[PDB]
Amino acid sequence: FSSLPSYAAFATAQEAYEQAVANGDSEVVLKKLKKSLNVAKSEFDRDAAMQRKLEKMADQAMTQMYKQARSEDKRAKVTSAMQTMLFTMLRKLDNDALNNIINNARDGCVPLNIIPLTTAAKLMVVIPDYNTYKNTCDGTTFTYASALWEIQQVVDADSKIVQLSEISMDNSPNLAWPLIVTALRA
Amino acid sequence: FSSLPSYAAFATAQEAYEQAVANGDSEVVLKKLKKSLNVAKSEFDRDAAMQRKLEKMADQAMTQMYKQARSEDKRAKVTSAMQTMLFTMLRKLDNDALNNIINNARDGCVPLNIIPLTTAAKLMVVIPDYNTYKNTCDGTTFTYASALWEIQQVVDADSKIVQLSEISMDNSPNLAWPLIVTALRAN
Amino acid sequence: LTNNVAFQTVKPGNFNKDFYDFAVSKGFFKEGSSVELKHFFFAQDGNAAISDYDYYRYNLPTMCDIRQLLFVVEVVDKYFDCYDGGCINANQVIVNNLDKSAGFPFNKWGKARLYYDSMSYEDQDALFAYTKRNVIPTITQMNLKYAISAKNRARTVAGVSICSTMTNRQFHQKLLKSIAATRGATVVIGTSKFYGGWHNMLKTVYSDVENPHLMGWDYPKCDRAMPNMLRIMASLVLARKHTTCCSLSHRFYRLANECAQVLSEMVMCGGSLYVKPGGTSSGDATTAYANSVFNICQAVTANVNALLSTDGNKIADKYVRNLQHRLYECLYRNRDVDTDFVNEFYAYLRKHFSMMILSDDAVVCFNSTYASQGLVASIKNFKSVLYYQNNVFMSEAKCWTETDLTKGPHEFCSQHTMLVKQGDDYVYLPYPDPSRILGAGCFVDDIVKTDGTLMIERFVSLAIDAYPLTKHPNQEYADVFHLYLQYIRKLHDELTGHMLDMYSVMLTNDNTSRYWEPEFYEAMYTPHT
Amino acid sequence: VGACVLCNSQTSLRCGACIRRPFLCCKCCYDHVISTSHKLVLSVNPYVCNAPGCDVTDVTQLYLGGMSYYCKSHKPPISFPLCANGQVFGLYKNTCVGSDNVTDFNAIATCDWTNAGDYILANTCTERLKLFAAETLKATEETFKLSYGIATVREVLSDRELHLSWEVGKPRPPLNRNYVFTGYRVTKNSKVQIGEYTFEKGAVVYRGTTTYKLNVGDYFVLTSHTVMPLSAPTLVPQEHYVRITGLYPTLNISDEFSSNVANYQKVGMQKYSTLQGPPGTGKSHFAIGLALYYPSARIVYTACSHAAVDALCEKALKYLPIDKCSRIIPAVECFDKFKVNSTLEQYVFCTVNALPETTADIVVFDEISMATNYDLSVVNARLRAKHYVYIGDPAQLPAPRTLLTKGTLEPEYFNSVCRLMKTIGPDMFLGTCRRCPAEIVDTVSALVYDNKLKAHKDKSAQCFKMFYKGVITHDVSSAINRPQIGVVREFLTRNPAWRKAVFISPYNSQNAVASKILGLPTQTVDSSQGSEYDYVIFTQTTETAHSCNVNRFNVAITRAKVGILCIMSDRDLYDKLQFTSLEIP
Amino acid sequence: KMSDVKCTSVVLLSVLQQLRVESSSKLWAQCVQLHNDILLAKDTTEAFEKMVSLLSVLLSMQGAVDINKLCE
RNA sequence: UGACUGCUCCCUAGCAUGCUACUACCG
RNA sequence: GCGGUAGUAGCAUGCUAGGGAGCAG
Ligand SMILES: [Zn+2]
Ligand SMILES: [Zn+2]
Ligand SMILES: [Zn+2]
Ligand SMILES: [Zn+2]
Repeated sequence: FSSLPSYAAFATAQEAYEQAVANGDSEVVLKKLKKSLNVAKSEFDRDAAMQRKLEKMADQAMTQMYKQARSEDKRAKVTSAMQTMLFTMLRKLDNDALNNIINNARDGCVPLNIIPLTTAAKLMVVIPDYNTYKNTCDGTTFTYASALWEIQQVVDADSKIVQLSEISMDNSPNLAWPLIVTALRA
Repeated sequence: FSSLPSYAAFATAQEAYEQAVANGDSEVVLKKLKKSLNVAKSEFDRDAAMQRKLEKMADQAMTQMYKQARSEDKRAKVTSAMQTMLFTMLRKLDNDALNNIINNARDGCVPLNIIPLTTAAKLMVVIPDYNTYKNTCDGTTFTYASALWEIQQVVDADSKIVQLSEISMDNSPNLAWPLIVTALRAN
Repeated sequence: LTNNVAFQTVKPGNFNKDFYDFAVSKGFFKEGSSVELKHFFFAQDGNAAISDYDYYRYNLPTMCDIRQLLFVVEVVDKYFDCYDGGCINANQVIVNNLDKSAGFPFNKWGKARLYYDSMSYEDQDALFAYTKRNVIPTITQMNLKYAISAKNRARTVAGVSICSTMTNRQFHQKLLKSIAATRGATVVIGTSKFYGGWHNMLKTVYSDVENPHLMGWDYPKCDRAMPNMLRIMASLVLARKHTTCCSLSHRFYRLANECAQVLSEMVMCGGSLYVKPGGTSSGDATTAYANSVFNICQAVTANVNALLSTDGNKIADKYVRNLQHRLYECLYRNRDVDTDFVNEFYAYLRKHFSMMILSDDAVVCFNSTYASQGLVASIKNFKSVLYYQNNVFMSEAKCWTETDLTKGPHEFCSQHTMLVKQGDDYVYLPYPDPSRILGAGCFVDDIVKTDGTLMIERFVSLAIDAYPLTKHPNQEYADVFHLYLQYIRKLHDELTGHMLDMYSVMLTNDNTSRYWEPEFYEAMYTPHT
Repeated sequence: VGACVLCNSQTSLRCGACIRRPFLCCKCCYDHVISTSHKLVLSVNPYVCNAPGCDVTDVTQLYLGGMSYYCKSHKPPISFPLCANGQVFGLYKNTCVGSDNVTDFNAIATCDWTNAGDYILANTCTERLKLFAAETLKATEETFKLSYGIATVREVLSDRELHLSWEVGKPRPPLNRNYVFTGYRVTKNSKVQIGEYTFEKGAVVYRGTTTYKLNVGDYFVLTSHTVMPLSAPTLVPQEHYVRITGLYPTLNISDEFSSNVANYQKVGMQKYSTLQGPPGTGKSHFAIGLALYYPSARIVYTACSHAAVDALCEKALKYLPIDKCSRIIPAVECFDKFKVNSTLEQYVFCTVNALPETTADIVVFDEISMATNYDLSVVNARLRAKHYVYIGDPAQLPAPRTLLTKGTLEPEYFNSVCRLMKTIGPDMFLGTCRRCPAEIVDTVSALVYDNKLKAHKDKSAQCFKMFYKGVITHDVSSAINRPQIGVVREFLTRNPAWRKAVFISPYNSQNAVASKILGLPTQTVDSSQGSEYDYVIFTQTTETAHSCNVNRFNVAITRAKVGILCIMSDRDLYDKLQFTSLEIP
Repeated sequence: KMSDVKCTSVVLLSVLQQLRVESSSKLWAQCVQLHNDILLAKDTTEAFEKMVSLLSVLLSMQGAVDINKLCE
C-alpha cells in the first residue's frame, strides 16, 4: 500500500488539499488541487486494491503449491507412513495378544501362517533360538497370542523332525535353530 | 500501444502544456490545450478498448483453434487405434470354421453367442472349487459345447501354472481357487 | 477377451488418523456411545466383481399382467406428464464430467472427453440417427465401486459404452433435464435438499392427504431383479415424449438400442464377456429416471392390486367402489386407453397416495384410513407386487412407516428428517446418519485426504451435510457437527501455521472464519438460495 | 522440495533447462535465469503457460495468473511476475538465503565439458557445486555416447575378427578398454544378457574371463545406465578426540615393522592420515598390519577390478583364516571361493563397481587417485561409517580425460583434498622396504617423493636407458614405428633370456603389430596392477608432454621386482635419472 | 476401544495391500474376510481375535521390518 | 482399471449489469 | 455557472469457463 509511487503522489495530494482547506483558499485554487487529488486517489485505490489482490493470489498460489507438495510427499511416503501409523495404533491398543505377537515378531518367533482362532486348527511358528523357545514353550504347551497352543511337531531348518524334551540350554547349539514348531490351539 | 498516431498528439499536448506552464498563458489557451489532450485521450481510450478487445478476441480464437487442432489430432489417433484394434482382432478369427458356420446359416446371419461356442480355438474354464472341477475339467481332456477340449494350461487366481496332479480332494485347500483351465479344440 | 481372468480387488480405506484422534479427543467413540463407526470402505477379494455380477441370477424372465401393465403404464405416463422431452441435437447435449470412463473398449484410448471431442456435432448426430433405424449392441464394463458403505457386500456400477451413452443422451436428456428442473412433482430428481428444498419436497408430499401416514419401502436387488418387461416399460414411458421428433420405427429402434445396450448387453465383468439376463444396468444415461418410472409403476401396481383385491361389497364409499369397478373395466374389459378413467385414477392416487420418487427410493404420504380398508397399498400390496412382478421378497423390516407427520420420513435418500424451528417457523431438515459423516471424515479413499489441510473443503462439505444434526435432541448428533467445525478450525490453523513456517510471515486476510461457524451452514438449510 | 544446490536452502524449484534439474532457491534460481539461457525452472508443476497451445517457457515472460502460470499474452487481469524482486516466485520465497556466488554455476551450466576451464572450476568450487558438476559431467558423457544409433552387425566372422562399422558421420569411439560395452541383446522381444564384452585391437578381439553363448539376431550397442544424484562430498569433516575410551586393545602386533604401530594407533584415533605409498608397493602391507594390530576395526576392501585385487585375495588366506574372510556379493557375477551364507562378519570383500549398502569402522580407499569426483562421491554416499580414514597419495595417478581438447591437468590439482594432503607432509613413517631396490626408489624419491623413501639396499645397476628420435605419423589415434621394433628385435635376439615378459605399452598398436612375431598379449599400463613378474620392459614411444608427465605410469613403475628399463623419448628424464647411458645400435 | 480396533484393522489391511498381499489370492481373501469381519463385529473379543489373526499375516512376511517400526 | 445424474462449498479467469471516481470535449 | 452525453478505471451484481472437494441415489 505505502510502498508505491502512487501512494507518494496520493499522500502529497492529500497533504496539499488538507493544508489548503485548513489555511483557507478560494474555490478555484482548492478545486485545482482537489481535481489533482481525485486522480491520485483513483490511481492509488486501484493500485492498492490490485496489490491486495496480488498478495491474496500469491498467498493462495503458495498455499496450493504447499498442498501439491504435501500431496506428493504423502503419496510417495505412504508405504512408511501407513506402517508407522499401524504400529502406533497397535501399541495404543495395548492388547495382550497383539502385544505378545508383536514382541515375538520383533525379537524371536514369527508365525509361518495365519494364526487361527478356532480350537481345531494348527499354528506354525519360527523360533530362532533357545531364549524364545524357553520363554514361550513349556512342556507340551506353547504360549502365543495370549493363548495356549498344544505342541504337535517341532522341525528344524533342515526339515529334521526332533522330539520335545531334547532341546535345552546345553544341547541347544547342535541343531538347526531356525526351527518350525507346529502347535494346535487348545 | 507503442506505434499509434495518438502518441505524437500526446507529445505535442505535453509540449504545449510545458510552454503554457513556463510562460503562464491565459485560461482560454489552457482550456483549448486540455480539450486537445483530453480528447486525444478519447482517441487513445478507443485504441486501448477496441484494439485491446480485438487482441483478446484473437488470443481466444487462437486458443480455440489450438484446441480444435488437438481435438482433430486426438480423433486421428483414436481412429488409428480403433482401426488397428479391429484389424488385429479380425486376424485371430480363424475364418475357416467362422466361414463354415456363417455359410451354413440361412442368410449368413448367426447369433453372437454361438461364434465362440463353435469356432473358438481356445476354451477358458473358470472353476470355483474342486467339486465343479471334477465334473467339468476331468483329466487332460474334456468335452464341452458339443466339442472335445484338451487342456494345455491350468492357472490359479495368482496366475501360477498348477499341474493336473495338484487338483485333488486333499490338495484343494492348498490352491487359490478360481482355477482357470485353458484348453484347445480337439479333432 | 484376454488369455487370463482379471481378478479386481477393492482396497481398504485410507485412514484419517488425525481426524479420528481429534474426534476421540472431543469425547467421541466412547464405549456405549449412541454414535459409532458403522460405515467403512469394506475390502473385497479377487472373485468379488464376478460374485456381484452373479447377483443377476435374481433377474428372472417375468411375464407381467399385460392388461394390468397397460393401465399402470398409462397412470405412470400421467405421472410423467408435466415434463417435456424429445430429441436434441449433439450441440444441445449437456455432459457433466467429460473425464469419466467410456465403457469398453473405448476406455483403452481415453475418457468420454476424447469421444466427445473426436466426434463433431454432425458425427454425433449421424451416430444418433443411425440408432433410429439400426441396433448397436454395446459392451458394458462392470466396475467395482470403491466407496464408504455400511455393508460388506461389494458394490458394482455398470460402465456403459460411449456409443450407447452418447446416443441415449441425445434421445433422453431433454426429458431428463425437464424432470430435473421441476419442483413439486412426484419425481424429485433435481430438487435440492438444501435451502429449504427438503421442506418443500416434504410439504409437496403432504399435499392433501386426509389421514396421512408416511411409508417408505425397499426394492431388494433393484438393479439386479428388475424384470426386463418393467425396464422396457420404463424406457417406453421415457420415450412417450417422442411423439413428433421420432417415427414409430425410430422409437422402436431406440427402444431396441436401449434393450441391447443397458438391458441384455454383453457385460465385461473381469476381463471376459458375459450375457446380462436383464434388470437395470445402473450406469446408463437414464439410470435414475428409469428407476423412478419403475418405482412409480410398482406403486401404481400395488395400488391397483389393493383396489382389486378388496371386497367391493364392503367398500362403504360409493365413489371408491365405482372406481374399483371401472378399474377392473379398464384393466380386463376395456382394450383402449380410457383417458377419463386414467386421469381419475391418477387424481385419486395423487390425493390418497402422494409419492416422492427418486431412483428406487420413495416416500409416500398415503391415506391411512384407505390403506386400512384396502383402498390404497399399505405395505403388503407392495410386498405382494414385488413377489409376483419383481421376483424378490420385500422384507417388511426394510420398510418403515411413520404415522405422525411432525417427524418426517424415517429415511429418504439415506437422510432422516426432524422438524426444527429455524427463524420463526418449523421446517424439515435432512440429517444423515452421524456414523456416515464420521466415517467419511475418518475413512477416505486417497492418501491425500488423510490430511485435511490438503482438502479442507472436504470437511466443509461434510459439515454442510452434518449441520442439521445440531438440532437433533441427542447431544452426540449435534456433537458431530460441532466436532466438524472444531476440526475445520484446527485444519485452517495448522495450514496457516505450516504456511508461516514456510514464510517469514503469515497470511493476513483470511475471511475463512465462517467455516468454523454455524452461520455458514445454517444458511444452507434456510429457504433463501 | 529439498535443499538448494548452490545455497543449501529449502526449495521446490528445479532448473528445467539444466540437465540434472538441480534444486535452486528463489534468489539463486533467478540469478541463474537472468545470467544464462536457462530460462526454464520446474516446481510441483512446471513453470509454463498453462493456456492451451502456448509455447513460452521463459520465466521472465511468465506471470502468475489464476491457479496456474501464464504469460503476458495469456495472463488474467490479476497478473504476478514469477521472477521479480531478485527472486523467482515459488515455495520458500521468504525463508531464503541465496548466494552472491552464482557466476560459477552460470558458467558451468552452459559449458560443453570440452575446455579445461570446466575442470578447473569443478576442482575449485563448493562441495555441492563440485558434486553437481561431477553429476552433470557424467550425464553429458552418457548423453554424448548415447547420441548415436545402434551399431548393427549383419555378418558373423571368425574369432577375434569382426568388421564393426560406425554411424553416418559418427567419429571413431575409443578403441581401448576405456568404454566397456554393456548392452542387452534382444532375441525377439526382450533385451537381456548380451554378456560382457571388452573391445580391443586385433578387427575386435574379446577376452572373456568366463564362457558365454550368443543368440541369433543379436546386435551390439552401448546401453547407458541410470545416473544417480550425488549426496556426500569428497571428504567428511575432520575431528580429533582427546582420550582412548571404548576400544578393545589386542595383544598381537606385527614384529617385522617396529616404527609404524605408534602412528597406526593415532590413525585409529585421528581422522585423516596421508601416506606416500605407490599402488601395490607396501600399500597392502599397511592394511594387513592394521588388521593384525586392530582386528576389532571394521575394514572394507574395494578395487576397480578383481584381477588386480586377486593378489590381495590370494595372500589374505595365507595371512588370515578362512572364517574371517567374507564376500557379500550383491544378490554381474564372479567367483565364489569366499564364505557363503554368513551376513554377520567383520571383514567383508566387494568391488567398487558394485558397492552394496554397508557400514564399517575403518575405510581403505584403495585406488583413490584413478577415481574422479563422481566415483569418489558414489563411494562416499553409498557407504557410511563412524570413523573415516583416507588412504592414498596425491602424487599417485592422474584421472583419464575423455572430452578434454585443450589444456593438460596439473599433477598437483587432482583433487581439492589431495591439495591439503600434500601441504604439510605425512606424519607417519613406514621404514620397512619389502619391494624394489634403490635403483628406482631413490630416483623417484629425488624426483617426486621428496627424497623421503628408504633405501636399504644398494643400486644393482640393473636399469638402462636408450636415446632415440623416432618419426611421428598418426593413422587413427596412434603411430607405428618400424625402426623401434627393429631395434627391439636386434636387442632381444642376441640376448633371448629377456623374452619372458608380458609386454606393457601405453599404445596398443606396437604390441598388436608384434603379436605376429612374439605372441605376447596386449596389457594397458593404466590397469596393469595385480600382474607382476621378474623381467619387465617399458616403452613410451612418443615424446609429447601430455604422455610423459611426472607420474602417470607409476602404477607399473613400482610393479617391477628386480629392475625395469627406462626408454625416455623426452629430455626431462635424462637429467632426472641418475643411471648410466648405454649404447644402442 | 472397538472403534480403535476397527481402525487398526483398516490400517493393517492398508499396509498388507501395500505389501502385495493381494498377489496371493488365498492370503488376500483371508485378509479381506478378517478385515470386513472386524468392521462388522459387535464385541471387542471376536474383533480382537480376528485382529490378531490379521496381524499374523503381516508378521508372517519378511517384507516389513518389525524392530525398526517399533520406535515406541 | 475409475459409470450416469443431481445438489452444495472454495479458488481463479473472462464476459453481461448496478454504482463510484476524477481531468475535458458539447450546448 | 449548465445537463451532460459519454466515456474509460476502484466497488457491486450476474453470467460463463476452468480447477479442487463434499454428500445423495
Ligand atoms: Zn426422438
Ligand atoms: Zn540457491
Ligand atoms: Zn539451468
Ligand atoms: Zn501463453
